[PDB]
Amino acid sequence: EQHSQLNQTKIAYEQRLLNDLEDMDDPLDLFLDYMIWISTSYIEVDSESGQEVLRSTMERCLIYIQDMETYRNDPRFLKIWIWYINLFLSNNFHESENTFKYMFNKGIGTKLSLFYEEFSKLLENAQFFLEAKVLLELGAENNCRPYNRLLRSLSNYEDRLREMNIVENPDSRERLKGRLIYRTAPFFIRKFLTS
Repeated sequence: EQHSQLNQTKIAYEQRLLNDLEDMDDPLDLFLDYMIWISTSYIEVDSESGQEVLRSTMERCLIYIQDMETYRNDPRFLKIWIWYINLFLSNNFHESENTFKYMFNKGIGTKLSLFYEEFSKLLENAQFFLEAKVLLELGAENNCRPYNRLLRSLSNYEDRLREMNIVENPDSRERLKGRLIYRTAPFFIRKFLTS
């Protein structure tokens, strides 16, 4: 009874993606509605199908919306990228970093504090300690919003740096610059396009 209703809802959303997206003012909203439904209702009943459908839907969303310049600094869009990285790329630093680099190259999220906070966190966890600091400072120099929160994120990070006895001896900036040079789209994007 529940499973059947859930399956009809899945097909209803899939049809809407085919029929309705093209004419929408806010096509991102339809993807968001569907992803929220999958991650709550659908995955609670069928975790293995739900995982696959969530991953595919998120990839479709990113691919469909990515070349629409109007969405470049939409915080809702940014969050989908970061959810994707966290859910699906967490065991893969290179693909995670490549995703952030691809976004950076396309100007996705580059005016939003969250982008720099999350990208810095990735580098921090990977022990690129001073590159992670420079990335936060880069966000501030690009006038990213919310600005004050970014400044507090940087302050808290400097506190973590002191707890590990870390200071410079500008190579960290040049090291970050080297890390930021765009090379290739992440594999999940390339695989989607070729499939």
